[PDB]
Amino acid sequence: AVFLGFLGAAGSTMGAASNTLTVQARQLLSGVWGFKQLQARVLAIERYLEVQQLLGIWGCSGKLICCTNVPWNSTWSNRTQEDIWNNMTWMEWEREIGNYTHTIYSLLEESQFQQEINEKDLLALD
Amino acid sequence: GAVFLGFLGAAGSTMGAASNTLTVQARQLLSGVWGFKQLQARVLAIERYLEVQQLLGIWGCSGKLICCTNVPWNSTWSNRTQEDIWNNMTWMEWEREIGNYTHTIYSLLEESQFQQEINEKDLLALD
Amino acid sequence: VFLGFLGAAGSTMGAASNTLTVQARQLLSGVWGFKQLQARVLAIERYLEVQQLLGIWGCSGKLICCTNVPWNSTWSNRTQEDIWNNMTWMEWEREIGNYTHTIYSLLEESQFQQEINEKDLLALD
Amino acid sequence: QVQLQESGPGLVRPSETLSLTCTVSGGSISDRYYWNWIRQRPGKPLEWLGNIYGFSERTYHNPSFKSRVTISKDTSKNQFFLSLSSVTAADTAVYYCVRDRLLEEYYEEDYDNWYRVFDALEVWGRGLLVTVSS
Amino acid sequence: NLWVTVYYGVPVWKEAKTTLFCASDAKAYEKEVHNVWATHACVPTDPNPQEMVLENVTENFNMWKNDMVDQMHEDVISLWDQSLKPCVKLTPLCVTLNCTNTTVSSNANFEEMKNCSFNATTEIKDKKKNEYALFYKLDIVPLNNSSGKYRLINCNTSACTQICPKVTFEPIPIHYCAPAGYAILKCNNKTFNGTGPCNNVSTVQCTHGIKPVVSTQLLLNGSLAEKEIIIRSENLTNNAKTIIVHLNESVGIVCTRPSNMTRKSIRIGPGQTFYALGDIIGDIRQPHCNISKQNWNRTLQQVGRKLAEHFPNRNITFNHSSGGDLEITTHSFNCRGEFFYCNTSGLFNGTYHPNGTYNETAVNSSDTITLQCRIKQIINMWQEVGRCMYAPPIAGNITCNSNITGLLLTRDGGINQTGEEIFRPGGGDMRDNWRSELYKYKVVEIKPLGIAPTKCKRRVVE
Amino acid sequence: NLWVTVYYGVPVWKEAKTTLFCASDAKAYEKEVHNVWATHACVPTDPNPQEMVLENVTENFNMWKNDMVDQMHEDVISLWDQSLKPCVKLTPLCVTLNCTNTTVSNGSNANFEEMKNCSFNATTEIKDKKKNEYALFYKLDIVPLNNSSGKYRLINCNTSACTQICPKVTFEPIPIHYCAPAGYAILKCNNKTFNGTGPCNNVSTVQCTHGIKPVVSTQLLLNGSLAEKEIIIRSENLTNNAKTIIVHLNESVGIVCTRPSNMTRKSIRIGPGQTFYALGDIIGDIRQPHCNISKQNWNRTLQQVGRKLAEHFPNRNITFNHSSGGDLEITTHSFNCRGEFFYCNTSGLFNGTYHPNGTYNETAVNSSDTITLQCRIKQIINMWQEVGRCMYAPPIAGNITCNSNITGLLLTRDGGINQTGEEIFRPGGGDMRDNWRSELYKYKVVEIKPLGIAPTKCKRRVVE
Amino acid sequence: NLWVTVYYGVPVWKEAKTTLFCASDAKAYEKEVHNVWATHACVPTDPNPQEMVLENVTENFNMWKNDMVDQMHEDVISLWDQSLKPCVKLTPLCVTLNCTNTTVSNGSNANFEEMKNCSFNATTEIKDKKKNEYALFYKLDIVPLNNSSGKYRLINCNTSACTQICPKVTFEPIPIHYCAPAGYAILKCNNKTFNGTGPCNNVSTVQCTHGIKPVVSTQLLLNGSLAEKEIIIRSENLTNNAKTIIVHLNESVGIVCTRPSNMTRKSIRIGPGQTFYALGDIIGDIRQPHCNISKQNWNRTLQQVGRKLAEHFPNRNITFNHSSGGDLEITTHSFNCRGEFFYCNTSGLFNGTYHPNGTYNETAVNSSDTITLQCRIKQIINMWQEVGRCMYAPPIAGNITCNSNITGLLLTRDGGINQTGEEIFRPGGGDMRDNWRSELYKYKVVEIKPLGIAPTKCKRRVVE
Amino acid sequence: QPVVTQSPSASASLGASVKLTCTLGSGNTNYAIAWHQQQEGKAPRFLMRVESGGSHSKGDGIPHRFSGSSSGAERYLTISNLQSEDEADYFCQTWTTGTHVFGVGTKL
Ligand SMILES: *[C@@H]1O[C@H](CO)[C@@H](O)[C@H](O)[C@H]1NC(C)=O
Ligand SMILES: *[C@@H]1O[C@H](CO)[C@@H](O)[C@H](O)[C@H]1NC(C)=O
Repeated sequence: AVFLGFLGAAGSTMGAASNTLTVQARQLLSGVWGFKQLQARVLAIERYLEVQQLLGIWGCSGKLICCTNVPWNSTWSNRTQEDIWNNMTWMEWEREIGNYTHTIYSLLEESQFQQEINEKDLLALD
Repeated sequence: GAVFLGFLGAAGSTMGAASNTLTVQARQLLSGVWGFKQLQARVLAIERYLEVQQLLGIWGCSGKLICCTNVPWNSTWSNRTQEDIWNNMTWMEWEREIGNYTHTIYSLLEESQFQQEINEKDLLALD
Repeated sequence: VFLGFLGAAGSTMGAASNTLTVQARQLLSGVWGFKQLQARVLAIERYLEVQQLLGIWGCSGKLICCTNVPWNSTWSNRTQEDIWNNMTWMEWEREIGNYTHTIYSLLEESQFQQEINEKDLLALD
Repeated sequence: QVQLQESGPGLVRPSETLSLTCTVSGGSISDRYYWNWIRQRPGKPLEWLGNIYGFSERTYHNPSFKSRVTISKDTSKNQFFLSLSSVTAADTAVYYCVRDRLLEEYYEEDYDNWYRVFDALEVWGRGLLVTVSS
Repeated sequence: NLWVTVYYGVPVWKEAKTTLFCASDAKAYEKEVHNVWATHACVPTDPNPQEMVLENVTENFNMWKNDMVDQMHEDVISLWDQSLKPCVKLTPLCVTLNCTNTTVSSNANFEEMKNCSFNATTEIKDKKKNEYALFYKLDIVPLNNSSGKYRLINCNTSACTQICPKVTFEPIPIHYCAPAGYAILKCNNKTFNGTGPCNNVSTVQCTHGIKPVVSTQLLLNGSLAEKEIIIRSENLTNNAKTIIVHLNESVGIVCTRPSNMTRKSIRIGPGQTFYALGDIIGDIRQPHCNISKQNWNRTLQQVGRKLAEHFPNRNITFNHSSGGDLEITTHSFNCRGEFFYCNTSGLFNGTYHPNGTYNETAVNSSDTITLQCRIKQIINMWQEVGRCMYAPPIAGNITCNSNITGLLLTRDGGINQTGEEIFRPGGGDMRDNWRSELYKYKVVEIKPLGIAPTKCKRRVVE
Repeated sequence: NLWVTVYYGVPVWKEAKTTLFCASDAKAYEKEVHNVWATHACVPTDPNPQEMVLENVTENFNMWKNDMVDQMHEDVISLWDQSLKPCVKLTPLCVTLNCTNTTVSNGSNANFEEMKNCSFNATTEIKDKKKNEYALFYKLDIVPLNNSSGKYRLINCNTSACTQICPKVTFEPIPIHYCAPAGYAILKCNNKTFNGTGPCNNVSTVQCTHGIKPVVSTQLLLNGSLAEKEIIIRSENLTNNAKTIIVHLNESVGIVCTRPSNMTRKSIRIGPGQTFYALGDIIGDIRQPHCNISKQNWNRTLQQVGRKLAEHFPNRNITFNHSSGGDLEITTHSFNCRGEFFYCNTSGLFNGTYHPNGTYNETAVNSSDTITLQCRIKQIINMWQEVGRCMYAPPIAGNITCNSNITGLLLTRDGGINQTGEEIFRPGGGDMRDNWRSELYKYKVVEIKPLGIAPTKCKRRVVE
Repeated sequence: NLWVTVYYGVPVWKEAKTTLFCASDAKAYEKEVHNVWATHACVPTDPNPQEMVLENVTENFNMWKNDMVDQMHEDVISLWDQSLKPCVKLTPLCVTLNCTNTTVSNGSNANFEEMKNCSFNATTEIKDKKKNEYALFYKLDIVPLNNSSGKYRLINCNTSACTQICPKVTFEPIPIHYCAPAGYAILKCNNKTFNGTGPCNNVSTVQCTHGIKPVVSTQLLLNGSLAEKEIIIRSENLTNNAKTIIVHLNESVGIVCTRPSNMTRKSIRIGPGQTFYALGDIIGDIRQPHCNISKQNWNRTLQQVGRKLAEHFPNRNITFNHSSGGDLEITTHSFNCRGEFFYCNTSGLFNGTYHPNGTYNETAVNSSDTITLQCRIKQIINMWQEVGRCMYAPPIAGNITCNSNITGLLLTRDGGINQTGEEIFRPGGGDMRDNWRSELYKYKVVEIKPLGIAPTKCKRRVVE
Repeated sequence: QPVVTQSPSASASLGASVKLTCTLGSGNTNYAIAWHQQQEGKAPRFLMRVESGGSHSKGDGIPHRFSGSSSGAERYLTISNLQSEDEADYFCQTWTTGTHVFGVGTKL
């Protein structure tokens, strides 16, 4: 499309939201009032770089959808894929697994760092 | 070839010759009363580098300086042959002629790129 | 992974090779308002200056990446065994500080050379 | 320069009071600020009796003595007087009328009410032989 | 055998607080720094702003704890001080005044302005020259008991500066907009009060044009409701909190100050000057306000209808303010740079009975409520005596036309009283003037990171 | 079959306007906040800056609509206002002055009527006490209050309250660099015969500008840059007589002078914590401040500029006439000299006429002859051509001598419609940006666009 | 055959300087702008900060050339100037004062000559009218008012415009943490016997500093951080007499004292819209301030300090003496208590000598004895030893009291060249920055360079 | 009212130089003085004015042989080249703002 619809399809299910990832990242990053305007610009830079830093360390530097080697844990949820992508939206899913986000974020760093070290050994055999 | 030239070097050179000196410009990017102006100037250089890098990020050319795409060129944008493009004009004339159609072209690279990844995950979901 | 910022600084050369992710996490983390504003913008400049160098070298997200330039024996006469298990990162950057500019420039030329010939290879079909 | 000439009843046979006069030659009394009066009796040191101002009419009579001295301003014809009431036989003295020096320092009691600091006695001139006897 | 994947750019948000920058159309490139609101620095938004109505989503709202209302208040104090710093201070003006009976070239209504003569400083410091100026009765106190001299009211609390004539504080609409990575949510239910769930939430880049208007009892030239009269309150049972009433039908107000008074330039020192009232050409006529009887009766009729459900089987009566200080007792507004403090006694002069007939054919048409009031040109604003302002006069008569938007009501609620419920007006806080405008907005932060289990696995090279 | 490719770091630029920061040289790190221009915060540029000489490229320059000089103005008003906030104000000086003739000791009766001895009421440190004090004031700074009165008052009292230049700071024209931020470049032209508008065949890119010194003047440019090839006449519209004409000279004309009086600085206290410095007395005789211009060096410059004006105005008689008159600010050559503001009538400079045909050998004019210029001192200065804020100049406490060079002239034309034949050019400081537009005429800030797209035969590789 | 590889996130650092930001716990969300140090804007650090010990690392430290201390000193100038601008000034107060002996009611004839009952003319709420008033001022704040005077005036009338401290805001020493942005690290030494210069064998990194409180003092450092192992002597050059010596004790000595009197807080109005506060009256008996220090506590402390200097000064006799004298600002121990500025004559503290051989056991000294230190109150203060500052401390109703430790001493040495044998140590506040030097002696700011290069046996793969 | 004391008489030889003094005594000694001369009858004369720092203020017809100095609470007056007509009574007085106290003087 031609994007420009911010936070579109928020009420749609997660499966139907797989094609609705373009319109979010495009909008980001793009005297009493001057000081507040200057504070507005630097805040957006910090918000954009914080997300970008997490993408880089996870290996998903430019990939919108990327797969990882860590496995999901049944303690977090038991819901089947049919009831995940066709029954409930993105807003509720983040709320449900909100406590475990800190533990999950740590697991991403360890596995990706493991992919660098063993690949170096493989590339050192010739 | 001629990589150790100055900033904006070979600006008046041909299109093909300028392709070999694309590194000199990239290095120079991101290089009281005066304090506020310097702070504004220091801030202003940040999104200027960030706005351009956002476009390369969504096109898949996050780190590649020279990269191909899958969108097809349209003859209505430019008809002249490749021999006369790379060896008879500078970068000044090329952007000016297609300056009308810049906004249209920016749209197609997005649609192709998001198409290139949703079909990729289906390939990776077969095993 | 339980180690932290600047950990194993006094350790050996290769011991810190497996302790690189912890530092990168720490990066990018009214009289006081102006100084805090100046503090934040300076931290952004420090992070982007590093990220620009890794971007042009082709190691956009790689933590350890091999290159194609050859190491010069004039820069260092010590062997790999006497380098990787005898000293720390303090003294290493101290001794090669004279040749940092040359290595940065040579690596820039080689990376650009790696792309121009690659494009011609893709034009054969 | 200025000149001071004094005239009046120097010889007073009936002792009831005393009135004196000092004509001023040159600078007008109204201008040039302060003017003074000085007594001098034959045998005891000279004393100061009172003060008169030129512009604002602020009379600084001698605080040691009570209301026994009066000064006229007489700015119309360049003149100033002296009158002392109930003269005593011990008040036989020679009088000197004085003009003061110009040290322009003005203090302030109330809003738009200024006065100059006192100054050293400058000019002085002649005298009158007075013998108050009865 | 599910694995972990990361989706970037997901439509999930979390509430947060952040700063906002102004925005307004560059209608007037001229008038250098003339606008007090400083719309020159405000970026134009869009000739056609992008809108996206969201479906299948419900989000809670609470305007009472909204950070935007506080942030808007945090600005207007700073804009006023910025525009008043390069202006002359009226410290030397606080001298002895000699006022008397006003001479005109109506013997009970002309005692509002006094002809005063005060000592003034000419172009040189030492010399002083007699000058005369006209001051209202409200701005002078009689210094000492049984005296013929007066003094300004603000010479014993703080130094007073004046609003420079070069700047005009007319309410130009402005837009408050959030930075990138942040969005605001707009509700669309026409019967939605301050707190509750919204079933038609829509996102917007930033809010519509908002006119900063200072008022105490009546809201002017504001937005209009769609469906019906909406009454919003944090706690209905609590009588100590104010009640805001929004009107979907506007009633015309015409307030004028008929007099042609010369604007005299007066000097009070080297480079120090202000402007005062010169003289009166004609008859002394007090200012008045025009309110239609039928329009106001119809407005007061329907507001008691909806107020009956929040207080069932209770009689509803309208009464005037309690009294006290003039700042909150009367209805204060602005008209071409002139401040008005107007007694609203003729408006709140009724009682609503739920049972009866109230057809409009019985009320005679073309009837006007006249609101007798006066001009106060020295104003303490924000209900704290820390700052002072001096409004210069405008030559000739002035008039203003506006349409009333909302009502600011307070409930007494007698503990021993049953049946009749007494409602009185009150400007308990000035933030309520903007809470009625930002009742359909909320600042929220965007989190574009999302994870979910799936069957895909990252390929590894061998 | 052609496909689109994306190129990064391409040399493509687009015109844009931006802000610039200061830059200077580490000449001296001493002194305490003495510099008004505040070069302490100005970052040093480079001991040997990087310049690249571009070629194959032609760029259009239009400096008459340039944001460089307009932004450079916005700094000067900010620097001057910033350095005068912690300074005393001359409000108590608005008092009655008992002025008369000056007195000279034993040791000219038509030359001493310039400075008037004046006495006034002066409040001391305790406020509520006044003592008489005296100072020497210039004729131009006093208005005689009332008709047929011997009492004067300050001219600037009734206009606006205005402050004093603090002696702790100095405002000598140190050269300063304004340097573009990252991603923005400044284009420098190199054609010697390039006037205000036109294409440039030797456009060269630089990181940022060279040394530009802020000098304030109205009629003659002082200590400026010199041209390379010849004299260039520049105007926005030569046919329009209301627009000033800037002339750049490649030959430097040296002007050297001084004010010949040794005057002691006297400190006078006017209130609690407020003190100002005024003229104390005069030692020796009273002599008017004069300035020298060499005769041989002057018309040799004026004949060359006379010839160049003949090309733009063919077969017209060229003459130079003195200023029309009016206010003192623009009628006289106003400049600065160790903090003292001078005002010299240039009636002895623009007097002659130019004939295209004839002889103009130098040996006809005798050497070692200098033109004297009468200069008057005024320490109550209002500038920016508006009645705003003062800049009170303190005494020098000695005898200042300053040596300068004339760089260019700011000429205006009468443009008589009915008049035919002779062309009259008169100097005029209509606007003061032209004092600085002669230094930024070859400069233009541009924005870099590092994105480029073009079709090619290469194709993206898609996994299967 | 070896190739160059790139490592990211390497632990290597390089010394540099940078700007920091404040940080403190949000203990009190109330008290709007009541804190001068502006702790509200400071971000809370951490309930449990990250302190981590590095191993096998040696780093040199030198706080005599540290930018950490210099930034702190520049801040305190800005923090004070920010909170004093929205306050009334004492310019209208500078009028003639009629001061007379203080009258005491029925209920010491050589000790009451400290306060004077001064009367003056003050402007009421209307400028034209004036009404007499009375106030109490200390003898140190008045001068004989030059010639022809039987009356007094304020001390700083003829120096600068003198301001007042607002009573709505308080400047108690709330500890603050100075913290570095991302990519900047602060190192912390941990050797217990580390003097001013030398490598540290127990360097440990930290996010930023611990609680540091700004305390203004001249001779004795109050309520500071105690040493760990023993008393350490810090000096840039021991042999140089002109440089101060900082003594850091590991044991604290309790100093407590009061200003025993009830002062009525009288509100007086000067000018339109300005009110300042002064001492109202006396209720009871006038008694001078006095500060007590335990005999055994102070005598024991000086013995270890004397013998610690014995190693640095072998074969020399060490004695302690009072201040040289002169100006009251540095010859006395000036400290803070509730907002009233004190000036304690420290002469009986340095009332002894130390010998290398002898007996100094605690049983000889009689306990429960103390040294009384005479002090004088000065409510008009010029700070930072510059001619343009005032901080008028308003009186506080009722008597005040304080409780603080003794942590550091500032010592100076005579060092007579001809003098041999005995040497004399005297207290003196040579530099104001020395007070913060005792809390920033183990801290250093450093950059992080996450780029590292080294040869390796791996080669970058090229696709074919 | 500052009170000044002085020696009742002074002894000196003819043709020498006299050193006349008068002592100042008060709570505040900062008040300045001004010397005078009293001849036999007719009218006494005003000579010069003293201030802090030895500010000589010889007004009317005073030669340069009448120098003076101050030393604490007592001020020194130096007279050179004495003549037969130089013998008279010299008075030192204070000003304040009223109550001119004058001086006892010394007769030679
Ligand atoms: C008020 O007076 C002004 C000034 O003379 C005049 O122009 C104007 O017409 C008058 N207004 C009326 C209503 O007469
Ligand atoms: C001028 O005045 C100064 C200052 O008093 C003095 O030193 C100097 O000798 C005088 N004469 C000359 C010729 O400079």
